Amino acid sequence: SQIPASEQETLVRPKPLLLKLLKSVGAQKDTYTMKEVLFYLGQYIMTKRLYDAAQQHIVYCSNDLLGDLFGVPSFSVKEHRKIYTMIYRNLVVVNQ
Amino acid sequence: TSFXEYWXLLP
Repeated sequence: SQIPASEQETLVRPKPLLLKLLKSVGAQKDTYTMKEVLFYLGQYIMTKRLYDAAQQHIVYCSNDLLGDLFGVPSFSVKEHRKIYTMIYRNLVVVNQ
Repeated sequence: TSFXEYWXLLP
């Protein structure tokens, strides 16, 4: 397996619940880069209006597909490493 | 700051 050119270019296969979330906002494929997963997660949060309207780094997701995948009722976008580890639990790394 | 600008700092 070749090392990805950057972390953003890591190729991944979302597990079934994350895949369901991605398809709900229009994703069509089974394999994605990490960058693509992050863009689709952002789009999910905006289209479902999950962010606090006044303090927009706070996301509320209790019992949403997203809260079920992350295991939390809310989180801060500023917690970069916590968000990455929550995402990583929901996918498998693949070749290329 | 917009949620879109906060999230853009992840990737």
